[PDB]
Amino acid sequence: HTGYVGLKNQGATCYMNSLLQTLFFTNQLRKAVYMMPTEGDDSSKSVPLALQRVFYELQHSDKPVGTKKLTKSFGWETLDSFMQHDVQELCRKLLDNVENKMKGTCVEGTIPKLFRGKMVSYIQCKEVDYRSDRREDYYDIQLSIKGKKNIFESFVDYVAVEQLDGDNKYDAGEHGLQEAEKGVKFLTLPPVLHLQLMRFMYDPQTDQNIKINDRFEFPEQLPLDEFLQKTDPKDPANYILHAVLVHSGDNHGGHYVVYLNPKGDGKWCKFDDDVVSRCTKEEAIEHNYGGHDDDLSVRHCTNAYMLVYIRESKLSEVLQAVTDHDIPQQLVERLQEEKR
Amino acid sequence: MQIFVKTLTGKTITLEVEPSDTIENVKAKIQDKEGIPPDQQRLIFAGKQLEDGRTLSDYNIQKESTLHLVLRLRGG
Repeated sequence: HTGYVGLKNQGATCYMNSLLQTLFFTNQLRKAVYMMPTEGDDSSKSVPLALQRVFYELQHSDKPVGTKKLTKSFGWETLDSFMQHDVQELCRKLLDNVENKMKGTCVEGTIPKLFRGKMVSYIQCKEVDYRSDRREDYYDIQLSIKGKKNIFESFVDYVAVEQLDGDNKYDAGEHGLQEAEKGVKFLTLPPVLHLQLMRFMYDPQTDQNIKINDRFEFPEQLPLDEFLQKTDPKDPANYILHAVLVHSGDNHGGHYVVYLNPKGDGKWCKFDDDVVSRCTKEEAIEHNYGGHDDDLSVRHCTNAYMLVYIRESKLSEVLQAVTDHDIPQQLVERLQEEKR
Repeated sequence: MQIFVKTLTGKTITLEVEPSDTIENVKAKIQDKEGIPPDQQRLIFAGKQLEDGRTLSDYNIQKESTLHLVLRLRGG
């Protein structure tokens, strides 16, 4: 009786339902999705309309919500598609599509406003006075966890330099090939931070794709100011944990659930397809750290693979109220006629 | 122009390419340099898997861009 409805288990879509709940509870995104001008869209083919439909139903249905029209619209109607692409690839596919649909509309730019950060990728030559700084956008951060205790250590790893030498010297223009270091620096962190935790890796000694079930700690409140090039005293890069996407299994399948505190108040719920239940903070956070390798139960293979954080100064905008008045009447009427 | 590729072990390699190179040509160049069979290679840029028959120019991949080699089975 949480007031949050679930999604049907309609096949082998792995992380999909977890991602859909996470995006639905990104309220500012949900509101913008409702404003997309989809009146000309073919239902079979339109990802924008299909997301409007799923969100509308998550907002209004008292029964579990189906996704078959959604998977049809983006063309992943087989397990193989979800096995070959990861959760952030699906996220990027969905977000790129709705971003394009919002161009020229009243909600243009919602996706980059919410999710896009700025970094500099730099190459510094070690023995000539030459540095190339290139600005890059990012929409998520892939964190390495093997050998890392916690998010801090993973961020340190992320910004560690790579050596360009040997057969990988840097092309420094008039200087020719040069020994160099390559790294990234964070200029901004976005309001909504998607951190993907690399829970599978290639083991170089065995040529195998292995599961990492190790303990990897993440906090409910995450300070990141020290990873920025310049901080703002009025807007520290303090992040609040919003969602924990969890996988149980040592292979690329099994059971997927998401833990959310939709309001950002630390009151957590577990979203397990059609069953949404209140849970403790430990069930959402510490129980998903990993590190139960001696344990012969499913606990050994249950851990987080993606985290969503929201910047504290942006919480009220990101999680702004969404009302029925935010859904255009024409859209409601279209979706209601389809349910028949 | 020179681009970078991060391999599955985290090593960054350089590659000499042209904007007109198809992605499968890039995979051939990765095989030439690193020995990785193209059939094992999956490349990501800007958060999406690159299509073998499209070009670096099609993806706006410019000098000093970094591509990522990723596992064939990475989802669920």
